[PDB]
Amino acid sequence: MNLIENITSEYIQTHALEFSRGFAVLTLIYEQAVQMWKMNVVYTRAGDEEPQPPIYGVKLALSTTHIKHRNWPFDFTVIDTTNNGMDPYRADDFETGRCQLYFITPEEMIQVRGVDVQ
Amino acid sequence: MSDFLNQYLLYLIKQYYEKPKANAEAQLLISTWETYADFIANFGNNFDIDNAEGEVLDLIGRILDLSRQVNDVIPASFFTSKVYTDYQLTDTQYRKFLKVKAAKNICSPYLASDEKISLQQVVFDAFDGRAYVVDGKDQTLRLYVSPSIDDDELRLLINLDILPRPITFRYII
Amino acid sequence: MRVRTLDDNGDWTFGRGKADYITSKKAIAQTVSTRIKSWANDNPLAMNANIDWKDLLGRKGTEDTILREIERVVVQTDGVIRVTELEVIKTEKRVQSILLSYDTIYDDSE
Amino acid sequence: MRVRTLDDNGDWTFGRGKADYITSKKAIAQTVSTRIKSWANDNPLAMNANIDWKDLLGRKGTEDTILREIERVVVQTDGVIRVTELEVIKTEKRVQSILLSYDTIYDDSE
Amino acid sequence: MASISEVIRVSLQQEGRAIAPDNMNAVGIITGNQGVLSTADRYRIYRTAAAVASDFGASSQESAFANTFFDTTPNPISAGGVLVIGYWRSASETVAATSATLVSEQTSESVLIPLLNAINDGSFTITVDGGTEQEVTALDFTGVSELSEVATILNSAITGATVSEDNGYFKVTSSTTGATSLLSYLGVATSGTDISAVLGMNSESGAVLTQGTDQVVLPAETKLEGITAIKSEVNIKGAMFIDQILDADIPGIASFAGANNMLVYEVFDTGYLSKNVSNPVWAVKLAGQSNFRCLLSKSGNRKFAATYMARMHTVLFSGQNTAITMQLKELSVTAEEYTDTEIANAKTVGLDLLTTIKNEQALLTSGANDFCDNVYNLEAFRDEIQTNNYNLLKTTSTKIPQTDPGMDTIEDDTEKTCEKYVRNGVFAPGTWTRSDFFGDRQQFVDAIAQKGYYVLIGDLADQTTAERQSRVSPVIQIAVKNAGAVHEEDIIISVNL
Amino acid sequence: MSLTFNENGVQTNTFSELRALLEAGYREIYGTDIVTDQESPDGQRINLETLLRFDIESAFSWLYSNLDPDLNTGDMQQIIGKLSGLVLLPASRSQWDVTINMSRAKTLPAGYTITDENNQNWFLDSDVDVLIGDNEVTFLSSLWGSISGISGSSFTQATPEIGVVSISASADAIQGREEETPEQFRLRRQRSTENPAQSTIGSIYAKLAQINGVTDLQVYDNSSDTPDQITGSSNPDILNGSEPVTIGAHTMWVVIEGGSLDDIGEVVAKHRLGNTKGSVQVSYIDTLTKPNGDDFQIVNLHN
Amino acid sequence: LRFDIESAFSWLYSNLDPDLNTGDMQQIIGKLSGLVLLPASRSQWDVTIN
Amino acid sequence: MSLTFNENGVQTNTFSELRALLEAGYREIYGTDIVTDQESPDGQRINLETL
Amino acid sequence: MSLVNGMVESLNNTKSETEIGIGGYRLFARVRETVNYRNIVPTDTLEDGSSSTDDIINEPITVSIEGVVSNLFVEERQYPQLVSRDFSAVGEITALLPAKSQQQIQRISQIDSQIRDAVLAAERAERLAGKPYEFFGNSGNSAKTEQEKFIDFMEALYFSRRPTEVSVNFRDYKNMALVSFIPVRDNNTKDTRFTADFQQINYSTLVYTPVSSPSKSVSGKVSDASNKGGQNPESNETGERSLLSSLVGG
Amino acid sequence: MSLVNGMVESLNNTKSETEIGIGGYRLFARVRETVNYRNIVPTDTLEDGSSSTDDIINEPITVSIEGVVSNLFVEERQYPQLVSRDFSAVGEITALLPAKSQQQIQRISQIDSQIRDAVLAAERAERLAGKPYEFFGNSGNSAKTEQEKFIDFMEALYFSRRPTEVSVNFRDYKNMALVSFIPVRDNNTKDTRFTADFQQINYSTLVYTPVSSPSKSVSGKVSDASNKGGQNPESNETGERSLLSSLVGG
Repeated sequence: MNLIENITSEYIQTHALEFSRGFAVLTLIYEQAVQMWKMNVVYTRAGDEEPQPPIYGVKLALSTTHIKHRNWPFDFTVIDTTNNGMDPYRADDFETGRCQLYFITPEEMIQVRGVDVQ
Repeated sequence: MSDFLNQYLLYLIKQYYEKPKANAEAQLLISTWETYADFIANFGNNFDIDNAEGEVLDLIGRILDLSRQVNDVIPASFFTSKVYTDYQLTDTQYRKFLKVKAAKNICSPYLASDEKISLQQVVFDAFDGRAYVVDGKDQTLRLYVSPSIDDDELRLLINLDILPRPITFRYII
Repeated sequence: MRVRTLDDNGDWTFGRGKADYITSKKAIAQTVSTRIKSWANDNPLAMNANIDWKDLLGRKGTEDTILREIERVVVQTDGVIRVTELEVIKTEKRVQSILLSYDTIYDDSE
Repeated sequence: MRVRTLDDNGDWTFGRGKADYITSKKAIAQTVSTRIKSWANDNPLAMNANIDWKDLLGRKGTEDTILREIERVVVQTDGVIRVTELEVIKTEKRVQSILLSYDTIYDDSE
Repeated sequence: MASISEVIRVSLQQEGRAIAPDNMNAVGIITGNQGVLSTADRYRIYRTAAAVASDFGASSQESAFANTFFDTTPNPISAGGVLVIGYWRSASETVAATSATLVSEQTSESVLIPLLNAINDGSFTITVDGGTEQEVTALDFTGVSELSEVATILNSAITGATVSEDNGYFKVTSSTTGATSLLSYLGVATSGTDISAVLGMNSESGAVLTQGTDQVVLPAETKLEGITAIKSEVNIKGAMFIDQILDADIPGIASFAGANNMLVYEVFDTGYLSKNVSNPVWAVKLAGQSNFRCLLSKSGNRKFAATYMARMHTVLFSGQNTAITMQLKELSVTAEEYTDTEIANAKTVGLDLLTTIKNEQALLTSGANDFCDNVYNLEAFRDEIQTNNYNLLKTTSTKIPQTDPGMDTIEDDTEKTCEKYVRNGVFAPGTWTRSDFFGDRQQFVDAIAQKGYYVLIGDLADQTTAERQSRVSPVIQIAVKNAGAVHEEDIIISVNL
Repeated sequence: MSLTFNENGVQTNTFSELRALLEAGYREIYGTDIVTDQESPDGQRINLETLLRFDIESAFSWLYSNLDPDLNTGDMQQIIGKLSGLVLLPASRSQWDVTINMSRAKTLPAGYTITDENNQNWFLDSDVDVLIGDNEVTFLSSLWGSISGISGSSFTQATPEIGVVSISASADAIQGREEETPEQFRLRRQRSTENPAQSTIGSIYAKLAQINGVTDLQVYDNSSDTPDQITGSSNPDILNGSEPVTIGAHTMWVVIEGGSLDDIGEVVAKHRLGNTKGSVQVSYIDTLTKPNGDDFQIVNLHN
Repeated sequence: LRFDIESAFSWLYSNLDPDLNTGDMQQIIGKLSGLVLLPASRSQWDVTIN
Repeated sequence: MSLTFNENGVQTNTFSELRALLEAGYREIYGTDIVTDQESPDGQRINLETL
Repeated sequence: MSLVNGMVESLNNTKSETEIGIGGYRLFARVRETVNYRNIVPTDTLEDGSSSTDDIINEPITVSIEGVVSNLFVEERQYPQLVSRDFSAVGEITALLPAKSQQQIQRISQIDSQIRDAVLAAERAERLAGKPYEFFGNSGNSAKTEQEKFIDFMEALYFSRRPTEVSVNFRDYKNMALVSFIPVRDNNTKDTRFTADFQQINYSTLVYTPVSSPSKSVSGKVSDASNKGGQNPESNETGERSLLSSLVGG
Repeated sequence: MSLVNGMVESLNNTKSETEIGIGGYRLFARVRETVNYRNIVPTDTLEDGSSSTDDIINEPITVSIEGVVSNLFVEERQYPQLVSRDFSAVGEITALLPAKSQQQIQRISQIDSQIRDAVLAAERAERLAGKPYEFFGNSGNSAKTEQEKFIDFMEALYFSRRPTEVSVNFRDYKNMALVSFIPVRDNNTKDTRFTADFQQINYSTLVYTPVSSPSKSVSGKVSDASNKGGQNPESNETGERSLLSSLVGG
C-alpha cells in the first residue's frame, strides 16, 4: 500500500496512475449536493492499447477494497487519519490529510485475493 | 415550503423571486426535481426488510434465496394491502423469515465470537430480541423464545432450515 | 440577440414560443433595463452579476459611484454604444431619480 | 489545533484523554497565553523559543520592545489574526500591566 | 518554588473594563422585572452578553434582548458605547429591610497602608443601634499589607456590626435590620492615635452613612414615565422597553424623547398600519416627536427594536463621514414578510421594516417622521457642541472674560465643533433652503453654501444688564444643513422606441 | 461523456457539459442568437435547470453507491445491517446524576447546560423544578459518545441561571454507548467473509494460547460420535492412542495449567460451541442489546 | 432531463435483482455476501527439462 | 532505520526519526491536529521523551 | 483584437469612493502617481495592404506610486473602509445530503471543527484576496508608531507574494503585484519617502466557463474536470504503510 | 505563497532599542538610509483564469546606508550595547558519560585544554555571528583616532566575509552581507563619507527539522545524518603512514 499523493480539493480531478501491470486513470469526483467521493478508473493492461471496460462511480470508504469485482490487479482503500472512521465527505478532505487514499500494489492484491489475475 | 424548494429558489436572482409567474414557474421546476430528491431520500426508508411489502420483499427473498413459496401451511396473522395463496406467506411472516435468513447467512459457530459475528448476536437481532441460544450435550442447540411467536412458525423454520445451524439444532418449549 | 419578453409588471412569459422573444433594439432595452436591476452578490452563479446595491444604497456618499457603476453596466452590454446619464431630481423625499439615455447599436445606419 | 488543557493554576492534566484537549478558539487562547510566558534562551531545544525576558525586564528602557515582541509572539501564532494591545497601568508600584487583545481566526464567520 | 509568575503573570481580563456611559452610544434596555435591578439599583452597565446573562440568566427575556443586541455585527460597543439595563417598577416592588451602612472614602491602598503601619495603638468610637458608645483602644495595624487585613481588624473591633472592604471602600453594616442607625462616623476616641480621619469614615470626611431604612417598605406601582428615573441617573441616549408601551402613554414618552435629548425605540404590530388620528404612531408623526422612533414587526417581535437600536448608535463621531444611514443594514433578528400595500403604508406613516427580499435582510426606514439618521445625528450634534463648550469653560485656569475676544474664543470653539461634524459626514455644504436666518442673510447663506455651518454669537452690548451679571454668555446661534443621503434610486431610461 | 448507467457503473454528467447541452438545446428550439446570460429569463432557467440536474445526478450517484454493501454511510444501518443481519447499536447520552444546590425555588429551563471541569457540556433534558435546598437531577451529555463523568468536579455554567450556588456530582456519570463507527461497522460485516486462520481443532489452541499467564495447555477432541475414541488433537503422539480415556460423547476437551480463569472461559465461549469435558466450570458473560436501549446478560458456561 | 433521471431509477431498481442484474451492479449486489467473480487463472504445464 | 540489535550490531535510532515516531504516535492516539510545539504540554513531553 | 472590447473592459475597474490605498493602507501621502500603458507594435511594414492588421500586442500595465509616510497623517476627506462580507454560503445547498444518525452527524461536526482550524485562515485569505490591509489589519498596538505600521504592512505585503489591488485616482486596479518598494529616510526629515512600482497580473480565461465568478459554494461544483500528472504509486516510500490486517485475509 | 506568511515573518526582525549600527559600530551618522524590496513578476499574461496564481518570486532585500564618520561623534540617546551571554551549556547533559579513572579523566582534561586553544576562537565567532563589532571589539588604543576605528572595523567586516546584522530604523535585519563599501574623503572636510550597500542572505530550511535553533549542546545531537562524498582512501599520499607495528603480527 502506497499513498497516492497530490489530491486537491477541486471537485473533478484526474490522476494517471502508471504502474507495473499497465496503467489506470483515477478520476476523483466530489459530489457535494450529497457529500461523497466518487471514483472512476480505466485500467489498460500493459500488453495492449484498448483499455478494459471502465468502472464508474464508486465511493471511497475506509478500509475496504473498492474495485475488487472488476478483477484486475489493483484497487484503492482510503483510511482516516483521525479515528473518526467517517468516509471522505469534505471537498478538502484529502488535501488537509483528514483522510488519505492508498493504492494497493498488485503484489499486494496477490495477498488479498490469494491468486494472480490478468 | 420544505428545505429543498427554499434553498433552490435562492438561485432565482432578485428580479424574479417576486414576480408571481416567474416564482411559480421556478417552483414548478424545483418541485418536479424535488420529487426525485424525495425519492432518493426515501429509498432507504422504504427498501429494507422492515418497511418493505410485496415485490421488494420478493426481491429480498431472491437476494437471500428464500421465496415466499415454503410449500407449507401456516395459520393466519389475524390482528387490505396484498393477498397470496394459502400455502405462501402473508407479508409480515415472510418479512421476518427473511430477517432470520439474513441472519443465518452471516452465521458462525460461536456464541460470543469476538472477532467475527457470533451466532447468538445475529440470531438474537434476527428475532429483534426474542431468541436465546444455549448449546446442549450431543451438540444440541437449545433455543429459548419469547411467547410472542407461535409454535407453528418456529417448527417450520427448523423444518426448513432457515435458523442458523452449523451441524445440529433443536428448540425448547 | 433574442430574449423572452416580459409583460408590463415584468413577470416571465411562456407560450407563443419564438414570438414572446424580443427581436432587437428592444431586446437591448430590456436587457439594459434589468441589468441595472441585478444586485451583485445575489446570484451564486454570478456573484459579480452586476453592480452591488446592498453596498451602495446603504452607504453615504456613493452617488458618483452609483452613476459610474450604472455607466459600467450599461456600456458593457451587448448592443449599446454610448450613454448620456445624470440625475434629474435631488431626492424629492430621499429617493433620487436619475435619467439614463443610451444609443443602441441601431439607429446608426443613416 | 488541539492542545492539552491546563487547570486554573496552570499545571498539566492527564487522564480523560481526547477530552482534556482544548478544541479551538480557546486552544488559541491557551497557546498565546503561555507563548508569552516562554523565556527565550530557556529551552535547549528552542533557544529562540519566544521573547527574551532575562534581557528585557533586566534592562531600562525596553517597554516599546516588550510591546513589539509581545505583538511578534502573538501575531506569529497559529490561529490569531490581529492584535490590539497597550499599557493600562503605569507600574502601579513598579510592575506595569499591559492589556493585550487579539482576534482569533474564529468569530470572523459573519 | 520561586515561580516564573513573579517576573511575569499572564491572566484573563476580569472586570468589564469598568467604563461609564460618556459617549453618544450609551443605549439602554428597560426591564420591569424586579429580579436584580430593584429601586436605587436602577441601572447596570454591560459590554458583553455573558455578563448580562450572569446577572440575568440566559432564560430571562432581558438576557435574550441582550443576546439579540450584541449579536448585531457593528454593535454599539464597537464604537465607544455601552449597554445599560434599566428598571421601571412594573408592579409593587417590595424592598427588603436593609441594615445601616457606612461607606468610607475612596482609599488607594498605596497611601492608607503606609500611614497605618506606623499606628501602633487603635482608637475608634462607633455606635450601633444607638447603643452605648463603643471605644476601641488597641488596633496593632503594624502588620497589614492590604485593605482586606485592616478590614478584618475593624471587623474584629466593631462589635455588633460587620466590616468589609470592597474596591477600596470600607463598608460597615450593622447586623440588625430596620431602624439600626450607625450614629457614629467613627468619631474621635478618648485615647490612642486616631484611625478614623485617615480611614475616611470620619464625619467631616466624605463618608456616606445611609441609615438603616425602616422595616420592609412598599414603593407603589409606577408608570412608564418612570423612565425618567433611569434618565436622571445614566445619561442613556437610546432606550427601549421590554414590555410594549401602552397606546395611551405613547405621546408622553414621545415628548420625553425630545425633552431629554435622547431617542426611544418602540415597535408596533400590524394593526397600526393606518394613518388615522387614533393610530398612536401617526399621532407621534403629527406631533413632531421625531425622537420617538417607531418600528414595525409583523409578529410583534420586540427584539427588532433592540437590534435596530444596536444598529444605530454605532457611529464613532470622530472619523470622516462615519455618519451612516440606516437602510439595508444587517440586523440580528429574522426579518418578516410584508405585502406591498402594507410596506407602502409603513413608508408613508413612519414605521420601519426589516423585510425579507430573499432570505436576506432588507431594512427599509421611513421619512414620514424624520429619518432616524437625522434625529440621531442632530442629537449627537447638540451633545457634542454642549461637550465642547463645557470643555472650554472647564479647561482654562482663568475665567474666560466677558470681552469680545472671549466671545471669539467661544465662537471659534463652536466653529471647530461644527467643522468636525462636517468632516464627520453629518452636515454638508449646500444652499440653505429654509426662509429664516440669524444675521446678514447674505453672510448666513454664503457661509452655509461654502462651509456647511454658520456660527454667530451676539455681542455683549446686546444683552440686558440683568443678563450681564448673571455671568451668562450671549446667545450662540448655529445653523447646519444635513448631508444629502440617498435611499432609493428611480432610474429612468430615456426611451427612443 | 455524460450520464450513463451501465454494466460499467454510473458516469455522472459534469456541470459544464450539462449546461452546454441545455444551451445547445435552447438554441435548437428558439434561435442561434438567444441571449442566455445571468439576466435573461432563459439564462436564469438554463442555469437553474443545469444546477438541478447536476445535484440530482449527484444524489443518484449517492443512491447507487450506498446500495453497495461495502461502501455506505447513512443507510448502512439500513441497506445491509438489516439485510445482512447486523445491527448498529444506537448511541446514547451519558446520564449524570448531580446535586444542584439552589437558593430560590425555580423551574430550571428546558436545556440549560452546565460544563464540567474538562470542557464537556451536560445539558438538562427538560425543564425541572428545584426546591429550596439540594436537588438530585439528571443531566444528559451533549456529545452522544461515551462521556466520562468523573465524580467530584467543579462545574461552570455555560448558560447561567440566577440562583445556583453549587453544582456538584456526588457520584460519577454512567457513560453512554457510542456507535460502531462506519469504518468499524463495515469491517465487522466484512470479517465474516474470510476463512478462519486455523482449523476448528486448532482455532481454540491458537487463540487460547495467547492468554497472558499460561505456559502450557493441550486439547483432545472427539469429533466422531464414538464416545471414548479420539479423532484429533494438538498432540502428535495421539495418532493411535494406545491407552483408554474417558471423554464425552462427540465433545471437545481442553487442559490448561496456570491460566487467567475468566479469560479462559471467554476464549472457550469464543470458539467452542458445544460440550466441554472437564472438572472446573468457567463462564463468559456477554451483553446482548435488545432494540430498545437495554442490556440482556448471557452466561456461557464451559468446563 | 427529468426522464433521464427517472429511467436511471427504473434501471437501478431493475438491478437490485439477482436474476436480472447483468453487469457491475451484479457484483455490487454480489458483495452483499463476501463473494466476487472468480479470476482468470493461468494454465499450468508440468514439463521435463534437462 | 531504527534501533535494532542483531547479529549485525546495534543500529542506534537517530534523533529526528525517533521524535517523528513519537509524534506519529501521539497523532494516532489523540488526533491529527494535536499541536506539539515547544509550548504545548504534549510538545514539551514529546521533546523530553525523544531526548 | 476588437475595437469594441476597448471601452467595454476599460471601465471594468471602477474606483470606489473609499479609495483603497496600496491595498487599504491609505495613511500616507501620494507625492507622485503614474501608470505606464505600453504596447509592442511589431516594427517592419505590415505585409498585406488589405487585412494584415491585428498586430498591437498588449502589455502589463505598471503603476508607480511614490509618497511619504509620517508619524501623524491627517486624511482630508475619505470614507471609512468597511470589512467585506463573507458571502460564502450564498448558494450553499444542503438538504439533499444523506440522512445520517446522531454522533454520525456529530462525528462530522468534530471533523469539521477539526479542520476548520487548519483551513479557515487561507479561506479568509482568499476571501480578502485583493485587499491585504484588512487581512493583516490595523496594527492595534500603541507601541508601534505609524511608520512601524507602514513598514510592517509593506513587508507583509511584499513577503506575502500575493497580488494586491492598487488605486490610482480614477481607477482601482484589481491585481497589482508589488514589483519594487524602496523606502528612503533622509537625515533631514523623520518621515519615510517610498516609491512602489506595481505590475498588473492580467489573465484571461482560455476555456469554456459559463459562470464567470461563482460562490465558494458552487465554485468547485461548476469546475471542469481538472487534470493532474501521472505518478508511480508502486514506487512511493513516504507512505508505504503495510496492508491493513483486515485485507490480507479479507 | 500564502498570504498569511506575510505578516508572520514580516515582524520576524524586531529592532531592539540598543540600535546596532553597521553591526555594532553606531559611532557614525546616517545621512541617508534605504532598503530595496524587489520582486520578479513574470511578465506575460498568466495562463488560466481560475487558479494560475502564485507567481511573485521574492528577491534579496538590499539595504543602503550612507553616512559620515568624524573624529568626534556625540551620540544623542541610545542604550549601551551589552555583551551577549554564552548560553552554550544550557542543555549540556553530562552524568550519563562513563565512569573513568583519574588521569584517565585528567588526560581528557589535558586534551580539552589542548584543543580549546584551537577551537574557542571560532566558537566565539559563531556565538557572535551576527554582530561583528563586539567580536572585533572597541579598538582600545588611544593612538587610533575614531576614523582609524571606523576604517579598521569596516575592513575587518569586509575581509571577514561573514554576514552581519544591519539596523535601519524600525528593523534590525539579521543576515546582511556587505556588498559595497565606498568611503570618500573630500578635501574640504576631515570626516569620511561612506556608502555601504548590504544584501540580505535569506535562506529557509528544506528538510524536516523539529527543532528550530537548539543549543550548541544539542545542535549536533538533533542533527540529521549528514552526507559527505566518496573518496578513494587507497589512493592517498598525504597520510600514507605505514601499518602500525602492532598490527603486522597482530
